[PDB]
Amino acid sequence: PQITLWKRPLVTIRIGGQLKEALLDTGADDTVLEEMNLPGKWKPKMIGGIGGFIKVRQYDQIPVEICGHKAIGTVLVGPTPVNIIGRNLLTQIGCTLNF
Amino acid sequence: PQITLWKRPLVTIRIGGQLKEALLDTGADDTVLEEMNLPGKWKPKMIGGIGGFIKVRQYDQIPVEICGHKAIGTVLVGPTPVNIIGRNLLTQIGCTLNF
Ligand SMILES: CC(C)(C)OC(=O)N[C@@H](Cc1ccccc1)[C@@H](O)C[N@@+](C)(Cc1ccccc1)NC(=O)c1ccccc1
Repeated sequence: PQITLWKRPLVTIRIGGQLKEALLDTGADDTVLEEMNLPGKWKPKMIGGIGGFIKVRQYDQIPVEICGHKAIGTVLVGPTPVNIIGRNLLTQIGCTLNF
Repeated sequence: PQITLWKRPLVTIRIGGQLKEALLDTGADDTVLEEMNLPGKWKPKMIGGIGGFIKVRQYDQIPVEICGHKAIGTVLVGPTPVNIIGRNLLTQIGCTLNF
């Protein structure tokens, strides 16, 4: 992976057998994804972003594929503009910032 | 830099004669700074994201120094809890995502 920023950093992910588009977003601590149905038990959570508070469903230990790299972790699902991959998963697959 | 993501990617920036800390953010299109007074003319704007929309003022042709590097361009000022360096400035300093 070398990704330059004249365009948004948008990738494909695979989750639950599904194919979605997501954004690699170094200023997000966490990963937040649009409304979907995922297996298992979930915890409610409120998260604050710059324009206010949103409400979320926490799922733990979920397998995702990002660009051919496999990861296992927490995913929050809720009312976000785009799909967001945050630092929790970016670190799993080996991502860094460079200059 | 090489910059890893175990924590938040905070750098030092200088604007005016001011010393600030700010986030390197590949998820941001634009550069969003905290409340300050700047030389020049500006226009208002509505920008949105997690939680909703804020109101902002657009300045053009601002010089900023970020980690030792010169950039020049557009900053948006308004009530953010955090200073974010977006892709408009990030490209000027040679910044890349790797993988
Ligand atoms: C999702 C969460 C809460 C984990 O992180 C963010 O929302 N991160 C912000 C930056 C930030 C950092 C620390 C505390 C609070 C906020 C951004 O990385 C999110 N981002 C880029 C999302 C986005 C992406 C594409 C288009 C729209 C929104 N920016 C914003 O949500 C945002 C909102 C209002 C104004 C400026 C930026």
